[PDB]
Amino acid sequence: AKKFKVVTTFTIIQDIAQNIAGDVAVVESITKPGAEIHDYQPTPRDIVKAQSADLILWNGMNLERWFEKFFESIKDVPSAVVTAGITPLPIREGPYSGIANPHAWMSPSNALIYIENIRKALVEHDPAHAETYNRNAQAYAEKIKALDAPLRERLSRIPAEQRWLVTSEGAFSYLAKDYGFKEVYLWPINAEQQGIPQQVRHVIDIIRENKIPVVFSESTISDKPAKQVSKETGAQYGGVLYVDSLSGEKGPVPTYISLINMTVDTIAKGF
Ligand SMILES: [Mn+2]
Repeated sequence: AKKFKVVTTFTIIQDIAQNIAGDVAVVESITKPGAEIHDYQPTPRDIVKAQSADLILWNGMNLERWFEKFFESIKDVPSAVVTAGITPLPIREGPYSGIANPHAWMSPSNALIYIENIRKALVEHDPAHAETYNRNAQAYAEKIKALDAPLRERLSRIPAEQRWLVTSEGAFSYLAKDYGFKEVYLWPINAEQQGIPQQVRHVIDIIRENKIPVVFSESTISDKPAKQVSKETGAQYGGVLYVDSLSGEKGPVPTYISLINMTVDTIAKGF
């Protein structure tokens, strides 16, 4: 009858978890493709959705500023933080300085740890399907491991000194560390905040000093500040990167694997 039901806070976890669950459990996301996840405002239908689940997955590292208050309205549903065991990179400036940068999934090696935490959660709370979860997790982990070589090859045309990654949110720190990029951003983490117009001038100084050819925005936030930066520098606007959300199932970024590939592909294109 009713399959084991998993509810996640946002879409990236949904797709990783669904790959481990296979045909044996149904995984749904509270947030919709394209929606901003950091300061999402849960509605009454989200409570019913989360309350209907057998297990709730969230990122932690205070990604979902809304989750803990929301979860107080949910009774008798176990939850698991899928970043357990990941060493955080701290936010480097702004009013959230020193807090964990929550975007750990942009490192494919960190995704192996996401996968293991989700597998553990599913095996524990749905032990009747532990064998399917264990098989699916190991197969999906191998798919993630197979990304490292093509990803580095795709970025290999860009010499080390020119590997500057200029984005809107500083959401790519884990990806940048993995593939040897230095990061510049217009704001360190999505939030309601001051300091963005002045950071735009500092970034402009950095674009000129280092001859950076391309700046990017992201799929859940406005492209306007990055487009402005491109106008008042030489650098071209390299388009939209994906980090905080997948696209819809027929859009360009329907899976976690496609999010990593398309973000790296768009970066490489921009150079
Ligand atoms: Mn973000």
